[PDB]
Amino acid sequence: VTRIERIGAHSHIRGLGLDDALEPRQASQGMVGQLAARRAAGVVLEMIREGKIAGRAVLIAGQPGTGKTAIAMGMAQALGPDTPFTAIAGSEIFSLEMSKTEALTQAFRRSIGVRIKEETEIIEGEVVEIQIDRSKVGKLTLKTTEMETIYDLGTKMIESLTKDKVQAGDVITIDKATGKISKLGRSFTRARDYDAMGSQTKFVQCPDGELQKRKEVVHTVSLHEIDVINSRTQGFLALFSGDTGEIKSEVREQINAKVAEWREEGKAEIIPGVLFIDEVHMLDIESFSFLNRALESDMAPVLIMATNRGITRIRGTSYQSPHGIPIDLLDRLLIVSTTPYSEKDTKQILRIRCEEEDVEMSEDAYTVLTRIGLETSLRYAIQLITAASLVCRKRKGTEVQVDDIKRVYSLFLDESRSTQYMKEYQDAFLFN
Amino acid sequence: VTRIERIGAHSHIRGLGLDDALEPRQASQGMVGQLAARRAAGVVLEMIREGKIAGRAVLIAGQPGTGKTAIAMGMAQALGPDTPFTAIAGSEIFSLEMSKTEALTQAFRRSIGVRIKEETEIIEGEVVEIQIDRPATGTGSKVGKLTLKTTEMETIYDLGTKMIESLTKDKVQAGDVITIDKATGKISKLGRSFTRARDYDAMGSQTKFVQCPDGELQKRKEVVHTVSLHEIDVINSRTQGFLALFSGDTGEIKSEVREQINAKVAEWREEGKAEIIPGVLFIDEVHMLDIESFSFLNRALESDMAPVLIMATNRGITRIRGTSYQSPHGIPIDLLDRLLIVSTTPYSEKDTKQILRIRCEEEDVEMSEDAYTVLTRIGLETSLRYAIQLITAASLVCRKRKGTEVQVDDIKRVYSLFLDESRSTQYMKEYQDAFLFN
Amino acid sequence: QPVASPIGPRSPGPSHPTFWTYTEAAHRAVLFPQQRLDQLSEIIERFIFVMPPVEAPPPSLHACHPPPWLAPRQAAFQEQLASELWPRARPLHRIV
Amino acid sequence: ITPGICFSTASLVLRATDVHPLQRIDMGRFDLIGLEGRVSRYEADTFLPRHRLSRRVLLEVATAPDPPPRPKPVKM
Amino acid sequence: QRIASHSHVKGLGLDESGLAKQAASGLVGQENAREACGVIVELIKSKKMAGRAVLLAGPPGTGKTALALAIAQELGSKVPFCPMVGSEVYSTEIKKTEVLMENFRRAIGLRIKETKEVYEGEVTELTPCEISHVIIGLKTAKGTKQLKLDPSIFESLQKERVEAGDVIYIEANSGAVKRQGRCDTYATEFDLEAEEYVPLPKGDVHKKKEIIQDVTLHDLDVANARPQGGQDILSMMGQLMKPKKTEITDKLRGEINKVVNKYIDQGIAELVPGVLFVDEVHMLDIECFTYLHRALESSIAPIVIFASNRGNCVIRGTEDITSPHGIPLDLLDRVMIIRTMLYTPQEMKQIIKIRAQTEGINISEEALNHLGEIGTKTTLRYSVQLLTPANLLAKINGKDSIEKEHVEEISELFYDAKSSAKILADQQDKYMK
Amino acid sequence: TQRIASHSHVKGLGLDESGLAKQAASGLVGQENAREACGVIVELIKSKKMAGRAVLLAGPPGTGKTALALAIAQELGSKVPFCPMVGSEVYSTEIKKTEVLMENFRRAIGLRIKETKEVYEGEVTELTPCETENPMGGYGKTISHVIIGLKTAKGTKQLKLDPSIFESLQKERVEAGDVIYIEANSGAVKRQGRCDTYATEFDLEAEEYVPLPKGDVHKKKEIIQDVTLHDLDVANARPQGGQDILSMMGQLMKPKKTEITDKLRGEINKVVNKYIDQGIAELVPGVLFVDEVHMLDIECFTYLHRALESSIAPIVIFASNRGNCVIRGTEDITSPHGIPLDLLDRVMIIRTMLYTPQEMKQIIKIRAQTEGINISEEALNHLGEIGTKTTLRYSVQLLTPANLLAKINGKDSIEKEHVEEISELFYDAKSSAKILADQQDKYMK
Ligand SMILES: Nc1ncnc2c1ncn2[C@@H]1O[C@H](COP(=O)(O)OP(=O)(O)O)[C@@H](O)[C@H]1O
Ligand SMILES: Nc1ncnc2c1ncn2[C@@H]1O[C@H](COP(=O)(O)OP(=O)(O)O)[C@@H](O)[C@H]1O
Ligand SMILES: Nc1ncnc2c1ncn2[C@@H]1O[C@H](COP(=O)(O)OP(=O)(O)O)[C@@H](O)[C@H]1O
Ligand SMILES: Nc1ncnc2c1ncn2[C@@H]1O[C@H](COP(=O)(O)OP(=O)(O)O)[C@@H](O)[C@H]1O
Ligand SMILES: [Mg+2]
Ligand SMILES: [Mg+2]
Repeated sequence: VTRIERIGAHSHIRGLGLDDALEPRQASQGMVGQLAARRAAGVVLEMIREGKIAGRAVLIAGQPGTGKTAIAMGMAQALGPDTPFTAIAGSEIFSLEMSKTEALTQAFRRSIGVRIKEETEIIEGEVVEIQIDRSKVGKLTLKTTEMETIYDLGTKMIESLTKDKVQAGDVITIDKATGKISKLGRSFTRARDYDAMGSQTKFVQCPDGELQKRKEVVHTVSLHEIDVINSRTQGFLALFSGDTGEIKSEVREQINAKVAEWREEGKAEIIPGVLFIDEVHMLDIESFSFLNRALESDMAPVLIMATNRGITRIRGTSYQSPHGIPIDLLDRLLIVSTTPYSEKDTKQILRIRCEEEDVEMSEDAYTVLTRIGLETSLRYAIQLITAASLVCRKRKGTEVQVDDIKRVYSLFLDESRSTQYMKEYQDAFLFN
Repeated sequence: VTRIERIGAHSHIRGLGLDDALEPRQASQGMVGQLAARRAAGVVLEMIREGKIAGRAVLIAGQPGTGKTAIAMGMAQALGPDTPFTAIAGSEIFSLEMSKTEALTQAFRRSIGVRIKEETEIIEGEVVEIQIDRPATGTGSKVGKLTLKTTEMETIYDLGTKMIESLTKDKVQAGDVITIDKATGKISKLGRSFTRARDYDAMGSQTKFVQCPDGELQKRKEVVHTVSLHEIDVINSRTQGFLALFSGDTGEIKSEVREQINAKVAEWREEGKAEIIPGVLFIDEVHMLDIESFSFLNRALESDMAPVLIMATNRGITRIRGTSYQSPHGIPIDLLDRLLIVSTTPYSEKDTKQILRIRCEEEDVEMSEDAYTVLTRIGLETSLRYAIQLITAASLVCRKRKGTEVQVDDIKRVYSLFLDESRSTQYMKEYQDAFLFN
Repeated sequence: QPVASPIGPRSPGPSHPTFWTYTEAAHRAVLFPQQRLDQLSEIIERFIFVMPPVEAPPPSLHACHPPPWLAPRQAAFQEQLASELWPRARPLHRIV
Repeated sequence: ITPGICFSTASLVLRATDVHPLQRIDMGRFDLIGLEGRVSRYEADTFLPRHRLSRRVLLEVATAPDPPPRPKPVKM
Repeated sequence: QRIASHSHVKGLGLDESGLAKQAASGLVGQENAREACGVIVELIKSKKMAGRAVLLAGPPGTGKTALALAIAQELGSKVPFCPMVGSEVYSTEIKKTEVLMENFRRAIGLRIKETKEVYEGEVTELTPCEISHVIIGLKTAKGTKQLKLDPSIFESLQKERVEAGDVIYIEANSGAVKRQGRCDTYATEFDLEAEEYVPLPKGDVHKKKEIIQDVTLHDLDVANARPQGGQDILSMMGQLMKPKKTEITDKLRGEINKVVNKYIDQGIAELVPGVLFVDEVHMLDIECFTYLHRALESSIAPIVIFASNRGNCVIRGTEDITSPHGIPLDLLDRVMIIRTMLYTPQEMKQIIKIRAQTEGINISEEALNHLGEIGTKTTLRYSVQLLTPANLLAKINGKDSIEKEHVEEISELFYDAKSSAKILADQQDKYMK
Repeated sequence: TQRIASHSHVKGLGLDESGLAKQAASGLVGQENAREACGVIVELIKSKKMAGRAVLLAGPPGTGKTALALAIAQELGSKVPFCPMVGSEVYSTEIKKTEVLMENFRRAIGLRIKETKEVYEGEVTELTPCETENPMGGYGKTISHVIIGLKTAKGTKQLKLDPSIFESLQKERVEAGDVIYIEANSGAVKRQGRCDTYATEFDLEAEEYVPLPKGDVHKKKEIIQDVTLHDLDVANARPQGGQDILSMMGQLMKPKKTEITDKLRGEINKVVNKYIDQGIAELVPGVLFVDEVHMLDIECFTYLHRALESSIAPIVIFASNRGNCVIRGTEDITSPHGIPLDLLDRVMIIRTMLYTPQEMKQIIKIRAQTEGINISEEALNHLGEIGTKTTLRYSVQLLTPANLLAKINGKDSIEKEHVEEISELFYDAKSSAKILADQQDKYMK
């Protein structure tokens, strides 16, 4: 069937294709070439996995189409889902709700995972009888498939039971430490054959075993989530809406201290992760200035960045800098350069894309498509793969031939041909 | 112990230092030199104290470090806490919560104080015996009796239910010196004339006692309530306005509210209920205002509720913010016509030395005559503020070497350790490529 | 609930470390809105006078045959909100 | 004091957003934010996977006769 | 009373034929401008035309704002006069066009007859009647009456802590319950009760009073856009959660127009079209001017007076479009331009003398001539502002009148704009920027 | 704390007792003059008698400006407030820039409050009124004390209290066997539950049963609480804990920074002065560090003049690596550090110089020691040569990749080959710029 995840621009990438020595294979896990860049990415990935050093910045630089985002996706795939990997674009920090520095702080704190581990004693059973005398004192009877006992209730327990409208046949759990009651469901009897059911009622089997049980919950949350939870009374709602605003720095410091306390007590573990900012040249000079000192914290993840700009203008200034990034930030980061692909690498990438899309192409078609990709661009050839597959299927064919590739080359234009055709009719277009 | 207020830039300025004829002394109340500017400031201060002419504007213009802010602080210290003095910077009117005109209106209205004077009957005495009888169960009428004492009186009062409740809430006991306002029934405890019984436990360490009040029990005292026009505007804008007095968050106050308040305050002034205490608004670095703000200032000074406006700027012929127009002081010529300008001349050598001496006296720093000469030379060569900073720098260097008097060697040491703008710029030119953007 | 404040949370007793962390002096330097109202009672009585020139009830939506559930639902919502919030608005009585 | 504004509109306008239940799907199957503060990780992860009802158990309980009356407590 | 910059302006100083007297009502010159302003005043008093715009044009110090305030003084306090500065449209809450529209409606006033129903008396019985109504008994010096009131009034009475024996005031129109005090007859029962006593009302329990209310269209718009008359929980919620101004729709203004027309037809309302005054019109931008086109073309709009001292200046909001007064030529076609002229030295001396009399200052003839000469150079504004400092100097020296020496001393102490410009030019390297 | 950041090796300024700077101490190498000046500034901060004094750290990038500021913070200690801040942070979507600057100023001024909390703990064993043999008024019974017996783990004491506590005892529903605590400073009784010794395994109450208190019945301790003026300002501007409709609105509405008024700040100053005079509190003026001050605009710089001239302001440390740059918010106005000359007249400038190769080698060795990395002498010399070209930050950033590469190769130390391979894998700014210039056509923009 068709799931929500479909064939994208990087669906063929499963990893960085390295061995135990971080030496890149020529074609492994969906990556071709870029040997030096892939080895550097693997070294950075080992640095991420160790987690000892905080606030390390790497910039993946190269010409368009040279595999920078491909390498970032390979790093993300090779890194486990346990370790956070926040991938944002440079434009996403320009928010109408929070400042650029606040957006970058939230992105930084989203890249650090906190795995919690809480062990709690609970009472779990089916309610048999609730008797309350008059509401000062009462008794509650709970049962399992192997047990049954009666409990003496106080004022607050009676109030909590009456507030939740707990009655016979309800399967509930009670926390011993706090006394909070949550209703799991109700038992099914012959008399509960309802014709209409409420939106929250559900029938469950009576629990087995012992009435007293231990509940162990292990979950991974980020620092930003803990910040949002403690920002306001119902701050967990902002984790859905996103209406977080600018969280106070004092709250963040309190949470850092509390998280350190949890880490000392054994109730939490820190998993520093990666923040990938793609197309960083969209960041303004203020954002770069904030990044300069944000990386210097002890709770800063690894910042992987990617730009394809030459010596260009920094946004918000009139200055020219080698990547659009001020030279002060560039001294804080290691640069991984991606080289242009050769004919063999282009053909291998086309083969991987065809295998990913389940398209059969002849060798002459592969040669023609590689020539087109070298002449125009690799992404144009990748798109022509699917275009030619569709055209071949239209004529009831099974393998894409050179005629299909030529047909889709004539139907769909790259940038160069379109620009030439526009220059032919320049006066027709608007605002030249 | 150090209070929240410490030695600042203008901590030595206690006033303008003028005589009865508004003639500036050479060195008095911290001010040194600036004779013409201090005399002009004194005339403006007399105009403020008279409080008869609304919307007068004065511009203090001069080179950096010539004492514009010193003169403003001297005026503020000579005015006293009775007259409002709102000092703001030009940058503060640019706010995301309100318009620039609204911020200027609030600043203007923070500089005018409304005072209400009324006489109330007040009972002040030492509690001898208090008895309160209440029903054991159910709603009932509490009955009580209170005895109050002074040095010359003692009266037993029959208490009502609400006074009983007030005394119960305040937990008034025997020996407590309490104040009772007959109208509102408010009770304020101001001390204990003697200790509580020793046999009781969990009572804490007993504090010092308060002497019993003398004179008659029920006196007549004058109560003075003073608020500014801005406070009235804020508390009248909305129900939650009183919290906006502390949180800001006033938004933009409706013009209807301000017109109603102006009318009511005028009515009170005619009816003798309240007196208006006009003050001063001091906008430091007024050149940060844009053309729209200056245009608002032009007409906001034409109201009878406007205070005296004092501006300071060190700009020459400069572009007006928000425009491409060059104007004197960065201020439009239409506003410059509505104001008198007070120029501050640079300081001489002896004035610089006297300023350094006053600063050393304020900082409790002892310095030698040779050190004073060297520091005055450095201040003339570099700037007055640099020498002022070197004062305490050399004090710390001298204290480090277990000394008592700041010598020339300490001044040279701090001159080497800390650089001025000129030497820093020279060293930056020497390494111009190492610095990032030029 | 009071995260990063001079006011400490409601410690159960001296057995909790939070009992011996916060001071009453810090507590007395923070004023609740009720304390602010008690502090400005004389100011509220003497300086709160501005009345709107006009006063109107909110606009009402009328249809000949409305959905018979909209009005009772709005009435119940208003009743519950009033029963929960009107006692909390009593301190603001003099201002209104 | 002024009377309020009486804004009159067509009665059909107030039913514009209304959709009959037989014409709309249940959106509670995608309700994630409604579970917060009401549903726990225990219920979702540990309890329900073990104690979900089956059709066989439901049919057995429905077809079986009523359970015998609960015995009265005895001080023993 | 404090003396402001225009405190001497009491009128236009026109005769019965409309001609301008030389010196009258605190005005010395601008005879042509004063006659034009008199014609504008008659136009405003006619209450026939809508959206007629006038531009006062001239150099600074030529009394444009003085002429606007003189028009206000001629009209009277009954006719609305809304003074706004062009810089005030740049609000952070509502759009500039909304600010302009609101200021337009503020200029139109409405005198409406209203009847107030009052229940005033000492409470003798407060019996709830199960939502619980209240049955209340009120007594005055003339009689006693029992009333049945809504549960909201009972809640208000509870909030006021009204109990048997308290003197209360109830307004039936607004449902506003005020507890005034415990009756004076009970002031002898205790010695310290913490109560404020009030005498028994000497009229009837139920009174009806007819009063005249002065309101504007903007007030009605605000009352119907941010309602607070229901006294329900929703009104409090809306006030607390939404305290900012909103962009009132044209639909609400049409409804308010219908209501006011109905009131006028019923004979209980009178319309006063009024005046809007924009002082620094050049501070408006091209969007404001374009909106003002349509706003002035409206048949509801008031008479708007504009002022400007700009020459051929770039219109705000445009890149480099330059127009004669900072006002685009399209709006200048819709205005009547009143031109103000520079003052002769004789007129300057007359204005200085008037200002001296207004400020309660005695000035000698020699001092007056010297100050007029000072005003010939520099400006008239600068010369007028030296009166109070010179008076203070004379008072310090024991003189009850200003002599020439005091004026010279003050002019030596205080510089003008031209002198300060000269100082800045001579020392450009020492001042910042 | 366990993770190693960029300034993890800075433990203070390596200053002798006479103020002279040692060549290498406390993690700092070189910068002797700047370190001595920073020591003088530390003495200024500790003297606590100066307000609004500003210091500008000026020098090329990577010269220890932030390291020097953090060394100052280390010298002061955790008692002294230290509020770091970058210039970009003043641009907020909620409050104006001047408000952000003022809030950071108030964050730098700290207050230390010392109080004694005296309490009486115990399980109520006895609750006996002390009647009087002569009843006042003739009828009924009059009581002069209420004896409360409090039992703890290691003692039992009886307290003869005021009769008025009878109402508090009934309101709290205190009975025998309940654990309560009474505060001396207030005279109030609080029932912290019932003793756990009377609870059976069949009970279901959660917060009702509490353990019998350990220690003595009478517990008194000195509570030291550290607060800042900004804490009091924020707690008073948006108060939390009320039961009125305004507090409920505050809880409901999204929190938002507001422009705190001078009235509230003046009230806070008065309260702080009252506490200081009473002896409850001691003022702790700290430091506000504003890194990248050049990112402030002309409005912020102008406001800083009034901010620094105040008598309540802290000691502000600035830092800027810019040359003759254009001030932000102005059109073509150039100043020596990106800072207008008016603000430069109010600051003391500390100059940081470039590092010699020997100092760079020392810093690299220190960073390698901090990161737990063993580096050979030849590898260290090669990395120092790499640091002579490129920059110092580039060399110190090659240590962990080279260590990882050595560990993969199976070696416990970094050799020269590892550093060479890492240098081949990763490019510095200058090499990347050379590549970009050589291929400017193939890159974008
Ligand atoms: N080394 C590679 N191996 C496999 N696919 C690649 C490689 N490099 C690029 N691609 C593919 O080519 C396309 C463009 O590469 P991408 O990394 O997105 O360009 P850029 O580096 O400019 O972001 C993507 O579909 C990507 O999957
Ligand atoms: N005449 C003076 N008397 C006393 N102190 C002065 C005088 N002039 C300047 N100072 C002091 O020297 C410093 C610089 O003066 P200041 O008024 O700040 O200059 P500006 O005109 O730039 O405001 C301040 O600390 C100020 O108190
Ligand atoms: N004809 C006049 N007679 C008397 N006083 C005048 C006259 N014209 C102007 N003034 C006064 O001189 C000052 C400047 O006039 P103003 O109306 O402010 O000029 P502008 O046209 O710049 O607004 C004001 O105090 C005003 O009252
Ligand atoms: N003299 C020094 N001693 C020890 N470490 C230093 C020294 N100078 C710089 N560093 C370190 O080198 C790195 C460069 O940062 P830094 O010098 O603070 O840059 P900047 O001065 O531009 O803020 C930091 O890790 C810093 O701790
Ligand atoms: Mg990409
Ligand atoms: Mg100054």
